[PDB]
Amino acid sequence: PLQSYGFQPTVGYQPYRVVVLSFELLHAPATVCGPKKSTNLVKNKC
Amino acid sequence: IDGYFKIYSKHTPINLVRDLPQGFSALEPLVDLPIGINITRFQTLLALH
Repeated sequence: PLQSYGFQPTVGYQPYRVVVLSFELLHAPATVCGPKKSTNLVKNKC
Repeated sequence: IDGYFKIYSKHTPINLVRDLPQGFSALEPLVDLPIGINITRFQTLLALH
């Protein structure tokens, strides 16, 4: 049922490393958020 | 509440030997864990001599 990957030790057949980011957006409360740049405080100014 | 498990606590040195002393104090917020499960039953872990 399963065959081996004939990866020879030597470009379409080249080994591409692939990462899939599957995002679960409802199974839990929010947990991962992108960081964002802050800004300096200024006093006595609207 | 709504998938947030809130733990409150406060520690106080007391004299009364068995029961709550007459008095008042408030419990601190500590942590509010993002714990997304249901709870309806529970148990206490204890130390055994």
